[PDB]
Amino acid sequence: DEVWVVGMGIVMSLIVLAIVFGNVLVITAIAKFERLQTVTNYFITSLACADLVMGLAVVPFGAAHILTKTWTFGNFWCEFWTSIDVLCVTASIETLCVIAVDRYFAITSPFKYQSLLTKNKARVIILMVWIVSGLTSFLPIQMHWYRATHQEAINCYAEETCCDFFTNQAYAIASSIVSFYVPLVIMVFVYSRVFQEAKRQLQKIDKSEGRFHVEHKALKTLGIIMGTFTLCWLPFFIVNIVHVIQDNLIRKEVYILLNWIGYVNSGFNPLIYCRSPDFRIAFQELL
Ligand SMILES: CN[C@@H]1CCc2c(ccc(O)c2O)[C@H]1O
Repeated sequence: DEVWVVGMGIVMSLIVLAIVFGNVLVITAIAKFERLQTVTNYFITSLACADLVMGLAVVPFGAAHILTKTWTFGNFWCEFWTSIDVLCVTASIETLCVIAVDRYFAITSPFKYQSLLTKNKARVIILMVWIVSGLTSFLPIQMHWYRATHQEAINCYAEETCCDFFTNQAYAIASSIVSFYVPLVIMVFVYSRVFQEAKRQLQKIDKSEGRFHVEHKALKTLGIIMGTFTLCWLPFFIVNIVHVIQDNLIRKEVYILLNWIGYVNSGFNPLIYCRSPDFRIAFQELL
C-alpha cells in the first residue's frame, strides 16, 4: 500500500499546472490589452517568460528523475537540462532586481523619471540581463569547465543512465555570487530607501493635517515582496557554498529538497506582482 509514486506525483503535477496557468494568463493578459502595455510591464513580461520556461522545461523532467531514480535519456540531454535550469533561475532572479531598481528610480527621482527611462532602454536592459544570464549558464557547463575531479564524479560522468550535479569550488562560488548575492544587496538598499521616503511622506502629511482625522501598509507590502524571495532562495545558496566548502556536512536529499523549495517561487510571482486593479479587470474580461 505504498503511496510514494502516487503521493508525490499529484503534488508535482499540481505545481506544474499552477505555474503554467498563472504565467500563461499573465502573458496573454499583457499582450491582448493595449491598456497594460507599459515600460514597467516589460520586466514583468520577461520574468513571466523565464518562469514559464522553467515550469515547462525543468520541473517535469526533474519529477521523472525523482520518481524513476534513473535518467532514461542521454548525457547530452542531462547537460542541456542543467544548463537551462541555471539559465532560467539566474534570469528570473536578476529580473526581480531590475524591477526593484525601476521602482527606486520611479520614487526617488520623480521629475526626471520620464526622461532617463524610455521604452527603448528597457529592451536593451532586458537583452543585457538575458545575455549575462546565458553567459554563466551555457558557456561553462557546455564546455566542461564546472566538472569535479573525485572518483564518484568521474563514475557519474562516465555513465549514460546517471545524471547528478557535481561541481568544483570556483564555479559554485562564482555562480552563487552572480545569481543571488549582488541582487539581494541591491534590493535591500533600494527597498530601505523606498521605505525611508514613504515614512517621510507620511510624517509630512501628519504635520499638515494632523488635527483633522483625515506605516502598516508599507511594511506589509515590503514584507510580502521580500520575505517570500528570501525564504524561497536563501536556504539553497548557503548549502550550495557549504557542500563544496565542507565535504560531508550535507546530504544529497537535503540539497534536492532545498533546490525544489526555490522552484515553487515561480508560481507565486503572479500573486505578488500582478494584483493591480487593471490586471484584475483584464483577468475578469479574459476568463
Ligand atoms: C542542478 N541545480 C542547480 C545547481 C546550481 C545552481 C542552480 C541555480 C542557480 C545557480 O547559480 C546555480 O549555481 C541550481 O538550479
